[PDB]
Amino acid sequence: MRIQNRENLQLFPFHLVTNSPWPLTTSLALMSLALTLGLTMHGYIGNHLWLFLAISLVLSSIFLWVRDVVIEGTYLGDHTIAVRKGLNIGFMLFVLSEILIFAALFWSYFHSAMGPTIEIGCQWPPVGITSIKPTELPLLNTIILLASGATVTWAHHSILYKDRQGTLVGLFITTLLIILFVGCQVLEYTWATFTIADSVFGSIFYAGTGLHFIHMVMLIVMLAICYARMYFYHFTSNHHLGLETTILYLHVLDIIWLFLYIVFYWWGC
Amino acid sequence: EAEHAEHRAHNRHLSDEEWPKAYPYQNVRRVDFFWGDGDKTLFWNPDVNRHVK
Amino acid sequence: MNYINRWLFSTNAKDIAVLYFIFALFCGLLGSIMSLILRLELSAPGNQILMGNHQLFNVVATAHAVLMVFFLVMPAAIGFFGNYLLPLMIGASDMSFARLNNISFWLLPPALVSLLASALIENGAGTGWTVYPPLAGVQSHSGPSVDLAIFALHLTSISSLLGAINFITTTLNMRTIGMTMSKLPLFVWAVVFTSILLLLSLPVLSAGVTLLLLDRNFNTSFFEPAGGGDPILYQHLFWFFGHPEVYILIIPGFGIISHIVSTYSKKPVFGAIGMVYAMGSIGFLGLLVWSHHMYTVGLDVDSRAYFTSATMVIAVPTGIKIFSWLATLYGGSIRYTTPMLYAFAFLFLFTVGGLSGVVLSNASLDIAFHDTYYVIGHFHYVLSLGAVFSLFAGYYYWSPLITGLYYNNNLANIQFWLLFIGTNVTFFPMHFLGLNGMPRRIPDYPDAFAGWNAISSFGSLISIISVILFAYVIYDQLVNGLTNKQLSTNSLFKNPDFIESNIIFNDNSIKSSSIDFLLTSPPLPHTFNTPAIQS
Amino acid sequence: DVPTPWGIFFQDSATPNMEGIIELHNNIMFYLVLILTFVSYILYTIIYNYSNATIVHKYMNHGQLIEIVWTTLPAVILLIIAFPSFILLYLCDEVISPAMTIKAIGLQWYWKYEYSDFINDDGEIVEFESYVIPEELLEDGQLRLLDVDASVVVPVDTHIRFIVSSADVIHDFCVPALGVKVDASPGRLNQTSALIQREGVYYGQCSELCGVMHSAMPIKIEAVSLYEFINWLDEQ
Amino acid sequence: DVGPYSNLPFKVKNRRVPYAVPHFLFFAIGMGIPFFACYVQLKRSGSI
Amino acid sequence: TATEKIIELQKFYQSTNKPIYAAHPRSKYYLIPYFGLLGVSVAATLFYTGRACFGIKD
Amino acid sequence: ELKTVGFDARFPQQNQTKHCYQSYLDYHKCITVKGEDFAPCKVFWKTYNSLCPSAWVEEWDEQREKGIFPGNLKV
Amino acid sequence: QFKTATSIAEVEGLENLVGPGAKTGTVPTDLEQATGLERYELLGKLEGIEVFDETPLEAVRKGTMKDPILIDSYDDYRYVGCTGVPADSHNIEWLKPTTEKNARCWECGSVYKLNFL
Ligand code: HEA
Ligand code: HEA
Ligand code: CUA
Ligand SMILES: [Cu+2]
Ligand SMILES: [Zn+2]
Repeated sequence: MRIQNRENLQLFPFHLVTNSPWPLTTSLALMSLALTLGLTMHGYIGNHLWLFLAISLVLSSIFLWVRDVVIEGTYLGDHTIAVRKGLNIGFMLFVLSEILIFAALFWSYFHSAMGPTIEIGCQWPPVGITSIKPTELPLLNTIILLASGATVTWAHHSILYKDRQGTLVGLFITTLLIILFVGCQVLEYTWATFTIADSVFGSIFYAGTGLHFIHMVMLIVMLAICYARMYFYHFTSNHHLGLETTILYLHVLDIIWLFLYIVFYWWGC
Repeated sequence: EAEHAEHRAHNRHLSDEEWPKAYPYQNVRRVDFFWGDGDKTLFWNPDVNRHVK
Repeated sequence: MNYINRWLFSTNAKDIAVLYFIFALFCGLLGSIMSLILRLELSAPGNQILMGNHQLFNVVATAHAVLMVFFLVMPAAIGFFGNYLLPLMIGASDMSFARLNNISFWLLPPALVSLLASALIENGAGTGWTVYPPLAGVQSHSGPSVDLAIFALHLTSISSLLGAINFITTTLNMRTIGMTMSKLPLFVWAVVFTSILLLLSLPVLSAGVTLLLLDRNFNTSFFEPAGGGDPILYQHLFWFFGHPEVYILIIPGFGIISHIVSTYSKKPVFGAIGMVYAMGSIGFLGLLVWSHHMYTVGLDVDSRAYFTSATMVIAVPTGIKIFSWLATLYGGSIRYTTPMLYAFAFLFLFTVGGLSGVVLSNASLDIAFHDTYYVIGHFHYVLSLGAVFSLFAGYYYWSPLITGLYYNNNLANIQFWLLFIGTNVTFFPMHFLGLNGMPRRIPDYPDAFAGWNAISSFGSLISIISVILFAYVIYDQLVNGLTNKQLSTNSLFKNPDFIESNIIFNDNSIKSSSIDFLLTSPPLPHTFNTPAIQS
Repeated sequence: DVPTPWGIFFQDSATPNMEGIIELHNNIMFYLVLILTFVSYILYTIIYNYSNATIVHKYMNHGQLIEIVWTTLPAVILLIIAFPSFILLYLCDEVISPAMTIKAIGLQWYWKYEYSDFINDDGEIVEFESYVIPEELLEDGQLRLLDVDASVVVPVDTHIRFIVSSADVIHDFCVPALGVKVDASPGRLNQTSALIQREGVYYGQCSELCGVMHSAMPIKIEAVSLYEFINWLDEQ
Repeated sequence: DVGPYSNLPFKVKNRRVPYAVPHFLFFAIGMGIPFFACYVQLKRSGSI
Repeated sequence: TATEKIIELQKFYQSTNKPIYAAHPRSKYYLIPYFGLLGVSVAATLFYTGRACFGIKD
Repeated sequence: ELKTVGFDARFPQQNQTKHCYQSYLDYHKCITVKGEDFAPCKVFWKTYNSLCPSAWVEEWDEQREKGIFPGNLKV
Repeated sequence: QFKTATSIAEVEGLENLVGPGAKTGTVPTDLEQATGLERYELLGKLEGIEVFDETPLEAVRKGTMKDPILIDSYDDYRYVGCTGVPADSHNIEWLKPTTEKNARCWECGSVYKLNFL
């Protein structure tokens, strides 16, 4: 603190955010989304182009937050060692919360799998519902996920050895190795024999493997913004926190898929 | 799954009296869906799935 | 434009707490008028004010539950006292994620609109606070009422999760130079231990509510027994949220009482490490018990015996806190100012309302008390007389420091005695009505239950007068409040000692154990430029 | 039995299970009264002695013996409470030979009683539906919102097993004197057992919320002798 | 401008309309909304 | 000039005298449609929640 | 002289929803074989007429007569 | 925006901390791309100078009015928490020294003076 011209710079390593308008606009978009989804499902509106505006405005509101998160870190230069630790602790406490939604859905499976009622004749997958064979396309998705978990390790170990062509190629291969998962799993939802309304079995199978679908669109977006921000020279060899959060998010989804494949697809009796 | 793509092209001109029998709990329509007709979900191909009245 | 960038587009943590207070006052007024509507109908046998409508009685009870579990106690105890005091106690400038604080405020006014619009488009939402599956389907409530009411429990959940992650992330790496995590004050530990339960409880509620929505409108049959489901599953997926929730309402109260007991009785708290370990034990043993709300659903005989054993164990850590408060108040000098009156009225009534919980914990005795007014009398002695009293004590403690304007002492004492008398008249004959056999959620009752219902309708009119007097106390605080510091010596934070002279006391006035009462009293916008030092 | 106007305490018992409930409650209230009196006396001593005092003992803040005494002494109370609670939970039930079965199905806003035995070769099972008598059609002396048109008639000194279910929503069978409170959920059967020691009338009300007509759904049980039960069963 | 009437969103002194009217109307609306809701849902269901 | 405009835009976002979200000469294209369509999305859910309290359906 | 079902220790719990279904299935299994007038298959008849509500039996009989019944009646 | 620093002796503000640029086809180093309060820590830690101190209070000697403990600050006030000369005897008592008055700690008695830098 006894450096000579110390008064001209901030005396504590924490970020004082400037005034931003986006919290109000996110809430005003969620107001419209909640009321429009509550109303269109019981009449009262009819036209289905207000719900789509509500979802589009929500997603643009998150994108407009993340712009001001990027400019405050690569241009203004206010991300010290403490603020990075705070961001890492923060992201870990959202990954932990997004795991515990799947715990309730797994417990909604074992409360019916072990002990089925009398209305269904006591049997899993019940009579008249042909399940999905796990020696078909649900193998291809698993091997594509295990390969995508291996390709990003070649991308995080090429930004530390200062090789640029070798970070762009790996991220490109991973981005095409998550689009194929969505394309395969939308083909496994059009060639099925049972819907969301055909049992308690068809209702919990499309509600634990449908949240995963929404969670893996987010990796395609987060990897596009990690390829595009590396192409335009924003990443240094020691200060990159966009890659570290996308790597921790991918591996949790791989481990979750390896528990959605032994409990949902293989174990039926 | 291309040998199974020729056992599903013939399950469309089957009549309503040759489709597999429908149990209870089988097609729960107790609230009509708000998109289009009320007897169709998001993903719905007629070649594999049908709702016999 | 300067109005917008400072009270609508905000970053400062202390300027959102005042908005939380203004919201909580409104949402605690609405529910209290809704409770006065209920208690003026349950007065004498017949159909008195609501002419024949048993709807618009259950709607009023549901909206009185939601507006004061979710919209009064949590915004006051998390927004007004957590956002304001925790950075000043730990010594930080602002919170770690300020824009998340702003969104955690602004998600609540869209949650009020949907709940108020869940009682005008239709018959309404008379499902009770616990929105049980086979009643809240499309055969009894067929309309946009239950759907818009379970969308008001999503936005509050998002706000609470985003606030809890901010509270945990701030206290880990934004402390001053000489504080380890064993020299923290007790209020910071209370906020941390409620913020961990907010992480570990809310996904289960969100999952259960969303599956109820999918059962109502996308014909999925999770909880319908004609397709292979059970309603009882929802009860599990509700009550795993339910019992953490009722400690979330009470743990931030406890620490507040400790500060008052440490201040106006001039002694440090007896065994602080025992107190933080007791709060940790209470927080951990609120997750391993949830099924004591469901003893009559048809469980096993070896499962009731576990949940009677795991429920009575929670009496052991709470007794440590109560007896440590007595040991703190024992030796020292006590001056009876208006925070310590509410402090003294909290150590007796929480004990009375909590000793009834041991009677209800047994599975053999719950056969006589389930869905009966004994439960209502049990949890009103702890909610209305344990949490609201802590909120009033915290307001009368910290409002001269935050605002800079003092208040009349006499009117505050009259308000306290009116609350005490009216609330003790209201909720005590509910025990007698419960022991004689009056069920819950009924507008009309047999003629034998008349007389006590005449007495419990009298205390509510006493309590509303106390609320109006509280409004006049706030008005007398804001206008001419600079001249209300020489009327009484209550304005002094600590009294002169026996040997300490007055001339010495006027030079050295404030003696404290936290950073709070040494600030200038309007707190500055940027309150720490150079860091604070602790040895 | 019937509720009394200015009631303070329980209704009178006709079943051993309710007497066990009353005895266990009166056992717990002893220790709770002891704890409340101890706390109230300590606050009285604090108010009477140490109010506006010159001397502050500001160094008595540790404790080592006294923190064990308020940790082990509540535990012994919990063990003494937990012994008869477990004995009452396990012991008093249908251990040997129930002698009748009555199915009490809960519809929307009335009750349906089937006496499942006494079956003819063609299925001539005795059955009735119990409704509430409205206020306009009451006769002189009947109890409002508790008196029905058909009542469940059972013998005395006979184990009776009630099997409770429902057809629409979640209900709750209650007769307070007999110690019976079990749910009625729409996809499963639940069972309770009752033994009645004296004749009389026993009144009850539903508990779990069901809609608009929650307050008009009573339960009425008469306990006749065996000869009157045989003469009643040959008329219905 | 830091002082005892600077952290509040509403102006209290030196004001055209006196503060009693905005203080009273806040509580009047707060204790008048849930009677309006009961009036609307009573009049929509036949009873007076 | 080259792809390292990083050493050029860091002398612009510092010393700007405008807020960060409206400093570049491109933020018009993002901020005009967003605030334009938000005032229609909010003004449509305050017309259909007041029309619906009066019982009118579509 | 007022005789009903005893204890049946394979189902000792408070939920008797499996005793009904098992008695119904066992009666129809022992009436598919061994004729319709045979003596131990009236123990099962009195067993499921003493616990099951009547509407469940009517729905199960209609579901059996339409061919549409989830069960293990085929031995 | 101006001349770039090489050591923290030539840093008179945020106007001397932009730096040179990276080259086309190279993953950039933190000495070629950093602007704000991040580069100031970087130029401190490659010499041995800790810009943001985390050293607690002096707990060696007491405080006399003739010889007081000097607390250094860039403001007219700084919050000082006393907890004893053997560093955990005294409880936590907070004090505010000012350039016009010295705090004196009502239990143990140490005097604190403010040094304005
Ligand atoms: C307000 C928060 C709150 C608090 C603090 C508690 C406290 C407790 N509650 Fe909970 N409870 C609720 C929230 C809360 N509860 C609510 C809202 C309901 C109503 C349910 C609804 O309808 O949704 C409810 C109802 C309820 C029931 C009844 C459920 C039913 O209707 O059947 C039960 C029974 O097991 C129970 C358990 C307990 C127990 C054992 C405690 C104990 O923690 C009480 C502990 C207090 C003490 C024991 C004082 C300590 C003093 C000592 C000196 C110790 C002495 C030692 C001995 C007594 C041995 N609660
Ligand atoms: C949040 C806790 C809470 C509070 C505060 C209250 C307040 C009151 N409650 Fe209780 N009550 C519940 C918990 C609570 N209640 C719950 C959860 C239910 C729903 C049960 C169900 O749905 O099954 C219920 C329902 C309920 C009913 C309906 C019972 C039913 O229908 O079965 C009744 C009727 O007698 C009743 C009684 C009262 C009364 C007379 C008050 C009065 O005290 C009201 C007067 C209010 C005040 C005395 C406090 C005013 C507060 C402020 C203005 C202070 C603001 C704070 C700051 C300034 C920091 N309550
Ligand atoms: Cu019917 Cu309750
Ligand atoms: Cu509980
Ligand atoms: Zn000291």
